[PDB]
Amino acid sequence: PTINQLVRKGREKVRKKSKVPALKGAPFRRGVCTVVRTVTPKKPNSALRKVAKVRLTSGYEVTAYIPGEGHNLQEHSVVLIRGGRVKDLPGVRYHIVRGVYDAAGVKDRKKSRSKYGTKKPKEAA
Amino acid sequence: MLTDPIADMLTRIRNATRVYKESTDVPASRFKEEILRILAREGFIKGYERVDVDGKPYLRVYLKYGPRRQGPDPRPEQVIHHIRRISKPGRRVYVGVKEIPRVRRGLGIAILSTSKGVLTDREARKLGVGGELICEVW
RNA sequence: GGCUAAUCCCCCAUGUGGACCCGCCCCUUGGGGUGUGUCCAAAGGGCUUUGCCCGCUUCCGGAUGGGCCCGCGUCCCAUCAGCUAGUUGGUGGGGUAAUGGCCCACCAAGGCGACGACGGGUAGCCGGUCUGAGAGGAUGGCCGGCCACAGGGGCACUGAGACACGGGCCCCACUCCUACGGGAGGCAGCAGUUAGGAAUCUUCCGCAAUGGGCGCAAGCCUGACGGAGCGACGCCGCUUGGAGGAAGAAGCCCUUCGGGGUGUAAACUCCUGAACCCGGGACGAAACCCCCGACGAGGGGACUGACGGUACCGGGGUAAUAGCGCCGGCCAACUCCGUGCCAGCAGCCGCGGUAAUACGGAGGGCGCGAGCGUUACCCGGAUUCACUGGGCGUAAAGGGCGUGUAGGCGGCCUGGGGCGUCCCAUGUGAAAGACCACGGCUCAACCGUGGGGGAGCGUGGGAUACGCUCAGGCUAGACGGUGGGAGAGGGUGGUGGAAUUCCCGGAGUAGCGGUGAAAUGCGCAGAUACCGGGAGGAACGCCGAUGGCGAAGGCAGCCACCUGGUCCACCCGUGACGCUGAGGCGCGAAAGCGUGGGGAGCAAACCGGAUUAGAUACCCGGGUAGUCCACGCCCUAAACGAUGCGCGCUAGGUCUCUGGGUCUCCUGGGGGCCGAAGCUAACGCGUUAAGCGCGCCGCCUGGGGAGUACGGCCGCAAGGC
RNA sequence: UUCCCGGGCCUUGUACACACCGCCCGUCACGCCAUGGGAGCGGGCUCUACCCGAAGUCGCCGGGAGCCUACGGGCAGGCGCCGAGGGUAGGGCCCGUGACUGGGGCGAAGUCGUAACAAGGUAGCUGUACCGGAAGGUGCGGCUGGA
RNA sequence: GGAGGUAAAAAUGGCAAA
Ligand SMILES: NC[C@@H]1O[C@H](O[C@H]2[C@@H](O)[C@H](O[C@@H]3[C@@H](O)[C@H](N)C[C@H](N)[C@H]3O[C@H]3O[C@H](CO)[C@@H](O)[C@H](O)[C@H]3N)O[C@@H]2CO)[C@H](N)[C@@H](O)[C@@H]1O
Ligand SMILES: [Mg+2]
Ligand SMILES: [Mg+2]
Ligand SMILES: [Mg+2]
Ligand SMILES: [Mg+2]
Ligand SMILES: [Mg+2]
Ligand SMILES: [Mg+2]
Ligand SMILES: [Mg+2]
Ligand SMILES: [Mg+2]
Ligand SMILES: [Mg+2]
Ligand SMILES: [Mg+2]
Ligand SMILES: [Mg+2]
Ligand SMILES: [Mg+2]
Ligand SMILES: [Mg+2]
Ligand SMILES: [Mg+2]
Ligand SMILES: [Mg+2]
Ligand SMILES: [Mg+2]
Ligand SMILES: [Mg+2]
Ligand SMILES: [Mg+2]
Ligand SMILES: [Mg+2]
Ligand SMILES: [Mg+2]
Ligand SMILES: [Mg+2]
Ligand SMILES: [Mg+2]
Ligand SMILES: [Mg+2]
Ligand SMILES: [Mg+2]
Ligand SMILES: [Mg+2]
Ligand SMILES: [Mg+2]
Ligand SMILES: [Mg+2]
Ligand SMILES: [Mg+2]
Ligand SMILES: [Mg+2]
Ligand SMILES: [Mg+2]
Ligand SMILES: [Mg+2]
Ligand SMILES: [Mg+2]
Ligand SMILES: [Mg+2]
Ligand SMILES: [Mg+2]
Ligand SMILES: [Mg+2]
Ligand SMILES: [Mg+2]
Ligand SMILES: [Mg+2]
Ligand SMILES: [Mg+2]
Ligand SMILES: [Mg+2]
Ligand SMILES: [Mg+2]
Ligand SMILES: [Mg+2]
Ligand SMILES: [Mg+2]
Ligand SMILES: [Mg+2]
Ligand SMILES: [Mg+2]
Ligand SMILES: [Mg+2]
Ligand SMILES: [Mg+2]
Ligand SMILES: [Mg+2]
Ligand SMILES: [Mg+2]
Ligand SMILES: [Mg+2]
Ligand SMILES: [Mg+2]
Ligand SMILES: [Mg+2]
Ligand SMILES: [Mg+2]
Ligand SMILES: [Mg+2]
Ligand SMILES: [Mg+2]
Ligand SMILES: [Mg+2]
Ligand SMILES: [Mg+2]
Ligand SMILES: [Mg+2]
Ligand SMILES: [Mg+2]
Repeated sequence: PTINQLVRKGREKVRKKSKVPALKGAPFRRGVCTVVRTVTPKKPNSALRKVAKVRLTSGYEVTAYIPGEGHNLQEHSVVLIRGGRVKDLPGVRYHIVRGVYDAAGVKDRKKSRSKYGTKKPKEAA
Repeated sequence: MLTDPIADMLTRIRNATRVYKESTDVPASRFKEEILRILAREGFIKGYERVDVDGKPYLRVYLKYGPRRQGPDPRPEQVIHHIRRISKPGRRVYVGVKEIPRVRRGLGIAILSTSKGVLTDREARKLGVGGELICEVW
């Protein structure tokens, strides 16, 4: 546009929107599960992904993904929301930190145990 | 209506160099006459003269171009590779002696009107004045 | 109730001086001086004592700190467009150290706002910090400057200064003590408790230092501070050895089984030596104090350390923690096994459905290392808000079109000012940080010293090319005159013929319409086809075109009236009068709405007949609004050249419309085609640019949701913006 | 050589490219979620008018009534204006909720049709109006993004 | 010889993937 049009109107800042409404953008958020289940993903894939409706401290109720293989989550389980969505599950935008307050780590995990919360096993080595 | 008579001159020059014309006609102005005085000393033209067209004074700016290259596309290289107005009437550009640009690492010229007259970048830093940055030619 | 002392309170005096009224003078907003009148002062204490010291009083001056005012700058929402009663201004008062509607009476009716008032959301601001090539974007944590607060809210008192965190009063909420009647309290100080939360410390030591308060001093107080303690929270420094070591053990992994990999890794051999143990042991400390000199200058002596026996120095002396991410591409690092669209991975594209370098494990590899990954946020990449530095024919995007307010911009010459702009000098731009050198901790992080500068703004002086302004002038822009030209430009009024349908008369008969094939339908009640006559509405064949006109929508028989735009010539006048144009205003196809008229043909909806699996459609036969007229509304479009307007420049060739000429041909305007250069992503554009420029306006910022919902305006509604 | 099937070349159209045994549109059934409307309900903030109104400054009295150290004065006390807030009454914006409802987005293999892309078998799109289970058909005018 | 311009037929193809 012209210079005079830019003195009058100006330039609009983009001001990006959040993809994580965790109420003040905290890194984590404690929440209790309400309904834990399995759903079906989008069209290119097909499996039974474990999901969980979590009643967080902020008053809302959001679906959360359980990572790894196997868990110990129930109707009265306390979890910790991490963030990050699942591409194949529409409606799932958060993740559950394993290894905290009620969600035990992936049993018999050996490689990437920083994620999925599993301690260092000690077999004389 | 000629909102800017200076850019019409520089565009008449630019339009006459792409067709390799001998000369072109720009209207008369004592300020454009001083701008063309700088284009002649630095070597972008041959000169001008206060001609008269139907009782109206114009300026026959004689052009100048490079050697006739061989091979494909035999048109010669331009002596004016680039010319454009900076301080347009919509946005007047005013500069000082510290903020003078290095037009093509000194291989170009920066004409700018000062209180000491129509000078250029190398003459502005020598006298120490600066002013309205008119145009860049290279 | 009663004594009682002072640096407590008061009265009288003295008045250098000061305050106030009035007059005069200088200046010139209440600054300074002067004269008359009036008013105002005050404290004592200690010693080597009729001599100093600490204090007191009044006035002037310095230095510091602060009050008020002004210029400029300071987030988003216009789906917030009007706001204003102490509101705006004056007069006189009150109040304050001091102006002011700060407050009060009276008068005048003003003040602010698209340069965004008012309102709504959010936020303490800065020096700086983070990023970035830069411009900018984001931020205000530690430190420093200013502010605002002290459970929420109001208020004053004392005082140089407070509307006062650890002072007072009152109201509310809450906690606590009660003899129940009326009392106590305010950790957003230092620690600490609880709550909330993903998450954030020790109820530590000391006034040794520096700083603050009091005091002549001695000294007292300081959770200010100096330090210690917790936490990989960040950065920096360091350790888990080092040199040897077999053509190369065991174990494990792969194997085309011949071998290769881990792997000079290990064991082993030398060597040094974290930790640890012993002894010593700080800098930070020198003043205040005392003595000589006069308790001055100068000189001399002594006291004092939390950290801390700590860093550190010397001697001795042990082989002494390694972990995390990744290995499809981006992206550095590959093989075996399991699993079989299961379990699962995932930042993007995407892997997995029997042999997966993408899941899980193992081997091996890569990357970093007391760290490594993840999640959230900021900048970057993002030149995807483009000032540097983007765009709109077809990808997102030119307003349907004009006229025009403000605004932005504006031709040639010569003068005056010097506002923009430019230079020089000066002042400011605190420190810290950052940057460059040199130092101090054994380096670095950290810290000290010095140096260097931005911009911005105030003052003085200069320059006058460009922008602005004032004045004079000029004609190339623009407008006007004179004479003519073409056109479906617009409105009104009248009018011509062909044809369709209907009615009437004559004539005449067994079928007519209709499909792409047939029915419905019409017709012996006399149809179709033919002649004559009449009514009525609508549209104007040939001319007619790839044509003309208008800003667009759009405009076609003919006549006349009213009327607009435009073109050429003559070069006569005005003389820069210009271009664009947010808002507004007006026009705006078709369909649609209201009110009345009209209704021949056509024809949404509707009903038949066919087709069809079905037909709410395509085809056929009927047919109502509508189409048409008058006025008022509606305001849309593939309102398209999907190209806003104005001016200047840049090769031509050819067809056509319309003027002018000394009319072979030239030149002005307009409608087409092909194409120099050039542009473009390509198609294509190309003097009627999508080229090269400049001015102004509208618009764009991934798709769906959506031109939707809410709010606002408009409308009779439909619906529009 | 008109017509069925297959093939060759040229050209044209394409939304097809695991390529017409292609693609693709809407209604319906199911599930998840977000949003609008909705008899209304609950909450925050804010505004206008009024009633009462502590502390306290200031203004008047200071007397049929006190205290006083210099008394045509002071203090106590009393009155009035202002006043934190409380109360009542009507509004304004915003947030949350609500039986039910409208359309929407998403979710591998459900039903019904064949609208579009090839003259897509009725050239398509488009503005408006009417109708129809639905994509959609028809009317009037327009467009070339068609012959 | 330049405009005008010649349909009677007919629905569909489960999902994802070199
Ligand atoms: N997606 C946009 C919207 O989709 C609408 O379509 C929606 C429905 O019409 C459509 O339903 C389709 C159906 O058309 C088709 N005939 C069968 C198909 N199985 C259905 O599919 C749907 O349902 C199944 C479960 O039943 C879901 O797993 C699947 O994800 C979903 N697409 O699924 C769509 C939503 O996924 C319309 N096309 C239109 O309004 C609009 O374009
Ligand atoms: Mg005197
Ligand atoms: Mg006296
Ligand atoms: Mg705040
Ligand atoms: Mg950049
Ligand atoms: Mg508190
Ligand atoms: Mg006082
Ligand atoms: Mg205090
Ligand atoms: Mg306190
Ligand atoms: Mg907690
Ligand atoms: Mg101290
Ligand atoms: Mg001290
Ligand atoms: Mg081995
Ligand atoms: Mg010492
Ligand atoms: Mg690689
Ligand atoms: Mg396998
Ligand atoms: Mg991977
Ligand atoms: Mg693997
Ligand atoms: Mg950027
Ligand atoms: Mg980014
Ligand atoms: Mg830009
Ligand atoms: Mg772009
Ligand atoms: Mg487009
Ligand atoms: Mg104007
Ligand atoms: Mg000018
Ligand atoms: Mg000036
Ligand atoms: Mg500084
Ligand atoms: Mg420094
Ligand atoms: Mg003349
Ligand atoms: Mg003039
Ligand atoms: Mg105009
Ligand atoms: Mg209309
Ligand atoms: Mg109409
Ligand atoms: Mg009508
Ligand atoms: Mg009526
Ligand atoms: Mg009919
Ligand atoms: Mg059929
Ligand atoms: Mg019909
Ligand atoms: Mg068109
Ligand atoms: Mg325009
Ligand atoms: Mg247009
Ligand atoms: Mg032409
Ligand atoms: Mg062409
Ligand atoms: Mg609409
Ligand atoms: Mg052949
Ligand atoms: Mg073909
Ligand atoms: Mg609702
Ligand atoms: Mg008296
Ligand atoms: Mg509600
Ligand atoms: Mg709903
Ligand atoms: Mg079809
Ligand atoms: Mg069709
Ligand atoms: Mg169709
Ligand atoms: Mg239509
Ligand atoms: Mg129909
Ligand atoms: Mg079907
Ligand atoms: Mg098919
Ligand atoms: Mg299929
Ligand atoms: Mg699949």
